[PDB]
Amino acid sequence: DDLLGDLGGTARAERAKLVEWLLEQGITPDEIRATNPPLLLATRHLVGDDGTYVSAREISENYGVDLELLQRVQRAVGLARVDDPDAVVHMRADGEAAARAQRFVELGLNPDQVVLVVRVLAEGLSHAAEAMRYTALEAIMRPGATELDIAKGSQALVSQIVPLLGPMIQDMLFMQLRHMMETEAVNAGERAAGKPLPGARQVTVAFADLVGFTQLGEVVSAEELGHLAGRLAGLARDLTAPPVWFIKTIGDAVMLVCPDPAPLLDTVLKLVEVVDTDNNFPRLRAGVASGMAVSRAGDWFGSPVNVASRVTGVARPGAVLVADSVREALGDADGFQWSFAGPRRLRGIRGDVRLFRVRR
Amino acid sequence: LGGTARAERAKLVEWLLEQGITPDEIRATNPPLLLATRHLVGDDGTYVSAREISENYGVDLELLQRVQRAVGLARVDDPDAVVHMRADGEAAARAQRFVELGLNPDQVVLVVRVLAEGLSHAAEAMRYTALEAIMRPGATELDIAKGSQALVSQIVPLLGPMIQDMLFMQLRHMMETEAVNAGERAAGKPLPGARQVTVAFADLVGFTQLGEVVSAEELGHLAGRLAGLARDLTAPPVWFIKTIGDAVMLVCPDPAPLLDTVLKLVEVVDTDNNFPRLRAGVASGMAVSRAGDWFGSPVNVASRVTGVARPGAVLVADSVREALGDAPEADGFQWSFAGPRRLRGIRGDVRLFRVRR
Ligand SMILES: [Ca+2]
Ligand SMILES: [Ca+2]
Ligand SMILES: [Ca+2]
Ligand SMILES: [Ca+2]
Repeated sequence: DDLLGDLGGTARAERAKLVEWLLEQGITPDEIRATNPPLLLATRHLVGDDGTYVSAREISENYGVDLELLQRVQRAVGLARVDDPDAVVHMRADGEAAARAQRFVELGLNPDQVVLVVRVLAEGLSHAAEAMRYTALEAIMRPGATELDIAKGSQALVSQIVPLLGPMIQDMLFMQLRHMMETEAVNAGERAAGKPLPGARQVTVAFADLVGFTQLGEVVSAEELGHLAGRLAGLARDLTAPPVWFIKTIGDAVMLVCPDPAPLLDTVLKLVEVVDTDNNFPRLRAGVASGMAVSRAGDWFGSPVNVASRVTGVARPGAVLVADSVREALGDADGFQWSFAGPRRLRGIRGDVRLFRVRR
Repeated sequence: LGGTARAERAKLVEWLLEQGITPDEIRATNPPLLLATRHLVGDDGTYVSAREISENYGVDLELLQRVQRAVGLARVDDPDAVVHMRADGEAAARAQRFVELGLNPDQVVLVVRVLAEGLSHAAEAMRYTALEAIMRPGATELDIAKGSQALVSQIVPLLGPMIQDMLFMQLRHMMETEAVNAGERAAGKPLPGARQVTVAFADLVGFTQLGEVVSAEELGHLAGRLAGLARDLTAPPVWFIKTIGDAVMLVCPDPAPLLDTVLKLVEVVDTDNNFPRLRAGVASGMAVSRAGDWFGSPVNVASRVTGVARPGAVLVADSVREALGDAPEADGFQWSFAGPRRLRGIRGDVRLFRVRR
């Protein structure tokens, strides 16, 4: 009764039924009063929120971790900055989970490199968390849903989802670690032989990447790039015909590979053009490179992949830049026109790459 | 191979053999420094088609192929072709469980896409960390192989659990945000203990002034630098609340000093050109504090205002202008109408101004 606040009307009646449901599962009046509103009081347990708080000093003492590094991790993960180590502010679970990060430093990694990776993860996970919010809201916030409908629906859904997230995360991480190490193996294997690898094949490789701003100079947001990536893939798939291979969509970019450069430069140019004419998209840029590369599990690795990716990064919006390797590999009668973009030093590569801007 | 770059190989090959690597493996894949590592990251040399995965796991084939495409795996039109690694096929099969729980497939795919992207940037930053640990002065290939083996054996298993911990922290935050939001709706007004604050977010863009893309390693570094600058510049009564990836959050009882701090922060980032430009969004109103952080309407408005702010710009809600009170002692701010009139997830029309010194 005192657990209904200043509420009246539909809202007050909805709250009373929520409190009843909470009280009868064993949540105490004090807990309900301490949590305004108590809508997710039952649901938040499932993600580790027990309504308890901890000081940085207590975490340091109990878990035997460095206090200064703990605070550096706590802040890098996105927790509130607390300058007083004795102040009981942070949620207990947040403090305990930050403590687990010292292990990476005990096993010999620099505290600075650990912190950097945590920052990157935090950025990425903030985008993933937002998509997860929408997904969950669509399922729970049905029309007319009352506070009790929401409390119960969200509790039921979250209880089933939580056991699935751990395994999913590791699986997606591992997928990326495999790709990253396969890229690395092929790198060193190309540089030891100097020349081709076994299985290798002459390919022309292009990445076509959406730029992160509109023509007016606005920022194309992260959730909008998610939706546009799927639209870029549909489009690349429609314009892509043999002998052009549409390999994969990564981020807001598509990867195309071809034995021969002519039909590919052609497909990339067409692709940049229909994006330019569709006002839903920000502009597209593309980088192209030719050479010897090997394929594992349907993907392509090697120098032309490395070069194409870096050349895509330095291309201006609406522009198709190509390494000299691509124009040399063009043989006969073509109708592209070429401007010399100049020699350019690219980040992961050494031998200054000569670039050409390409147009119909 | 003959001499001193050969006794080098001797060391490696003998070790590789003792790591359970077979003679055939040692050449079916040339210079073999990382063979002993594949099994620890889920690669056992097995490969399965989309259809065989569909019936191994009893899942829908079309949805499976869609999730596989969304995560950034090679596109395979033929469902009977054996192309993907098994582990890659199986990870995609987990997606149907979320759908069977009542989640929209379109949105599951979308979650999967955004998470794959976030984790690819994480892996790139991990590549440099690993290369810094392993590649030490005078490193022979055996050194590099043993180094990789220890790293992947001891460190990699801690990564999944660490990323789940990071995600749960943010899911805890989210649930507080959604509770406070529902609380405001039900009451039709701010909640008990609510305080009058001005909130600002300052966000780095994904590109520098010339349109180039910031790498993942560079992103982590710059985010740390922004955190440092915000720390240097934020003094009482302004509070530096947190850094979430590449954005900082400032909160203050009074709008004038917060606004002065935000402007200064954007200015300074605009003098070093290694930084992408900074942009900021500001709102004023009532908010509740939990765990050092702030929750409520002005936090949600300022966040969405930052999202529509242009590079180099501080965009403020009308709420801030009213909070300054058209009798402000401290007001050497220039005001121009700007920005959109609508914001995603925020009820009515909204009035925005660009502020400069
Ligand atoms: Ca309890
Ligand atoms: Ca982009
Ligand atoms: Ca940003
Ligand atoms: Ca951000």
